[PDB]
Amino acid sequence: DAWEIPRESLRLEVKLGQGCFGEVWMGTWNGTTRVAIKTLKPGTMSPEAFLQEAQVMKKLRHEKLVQLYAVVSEEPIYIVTEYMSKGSLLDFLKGEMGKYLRLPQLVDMAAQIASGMAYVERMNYVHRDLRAANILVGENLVCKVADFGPIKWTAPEAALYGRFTIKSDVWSFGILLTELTTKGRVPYPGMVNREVLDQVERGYRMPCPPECPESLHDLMCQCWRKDPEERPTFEYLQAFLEDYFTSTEPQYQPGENL
Ligand SMILES: CC(C)c1nc(-c2ccc(NC(=O)Nc3cccc(C(F)(F)F)c3)c3ccccc23)c2c(N)nccn12
Repeated sequence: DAWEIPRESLRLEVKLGQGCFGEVWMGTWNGTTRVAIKTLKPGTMSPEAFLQEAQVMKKLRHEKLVQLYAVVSEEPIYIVTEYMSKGSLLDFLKGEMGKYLRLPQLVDMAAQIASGMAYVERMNYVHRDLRAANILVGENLVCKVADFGPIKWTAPEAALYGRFTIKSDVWSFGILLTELTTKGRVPYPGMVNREVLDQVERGYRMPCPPECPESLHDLMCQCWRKDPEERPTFEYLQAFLEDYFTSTEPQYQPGENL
């Protein structure tokens, strides 16, 4: 396969953390290319199983999806992608950058993510695990969708009946909008998993975050409609967020946190 590279073309320089399946390093590819490198422990997945899973990353190509560069598909398995210099969106929001982010930046990040998901939508794929921990951030506030597949992010028909669709991703996107506007707080604060699913079935929805405009919370509520077919498309969500400060909140004024 043409995605295969030799093991000696990689250098793992800085350990970054724990990715969804293995550990992740910042490194160099072919001595010239800055890359992110993920290592899978030999016990985790067969080479046959891995090639089926990696097929998605080989299929999909979009500026807002983290881009696969190369693989070493024999154990021990290595996965090589573009390097996202700011790490996960969740860490980004919680960390030192959080306090400088205001609504225009956060809405712009949301628009990029929706753009990535609109591509996933047009390709008839489903993410199944959309949330800030699975979004990566680069230079210039670039955001990209990563780690294709957490009850608090999961639509009730998906959690209850296994109905994972692009519409359940739309629900998750609405929850991701609250992470953005709270600078990364856990959704449903003070509620454990068990309360959440029951509360949501009886119609409970998170309220408007402090300093978040009502019109953006209305968009969240559209994402959290009980009937999945009544939720907006990502194409709609992308356009709404890109146009937000002209068409929807032309009179926005900066606040203390948003
Ligand atoms: C530790 C954090 C903050 C982080 N994770 C990734 C990161 C996300 C998603 C991937 N994609 C991935 O693991 N894809 C797949 C596809 C099919 C099968 C498998 C697996 F199951 F074999 F692992 C993984 C990565 C891959 C390879 C290397 C990295 C990453 C990155 C990054 N790219 N740049 C900066 C920081 N990063």
